[PDB]
Amino acid sequence: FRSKGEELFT
Amino acid sequence: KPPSMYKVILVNDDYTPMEFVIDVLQKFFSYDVERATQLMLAVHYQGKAICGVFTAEVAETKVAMVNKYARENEHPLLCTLEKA
Ligand SMILES: [Cl-]
Repeated sequence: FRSKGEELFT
Repeated sequence: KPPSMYKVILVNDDYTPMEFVIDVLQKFFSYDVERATQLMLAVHYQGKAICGVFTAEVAETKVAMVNKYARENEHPLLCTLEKA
């Protein structure tokens, strides 16, 4: 999948 | 004659946002954010992962709903059935 630059916290 | 059970599988793709998949997992599989995120990453890194295992009818409803929700939000996210 694609990250939107956000941090997952996981 | 016990019923056959079906695995609900999420398949990875390069265009669905991670945020979205996480949402799917909470909304349609009652995962909390933390577990959902780890599961999304299991899919992301391994290419596929089991979201749950259900009686056939339950499973096929999850799958249909997940896919419909995905298309309606214009993502290619694919959910599929596998016989356990
Ligand atoms: Cl029976």
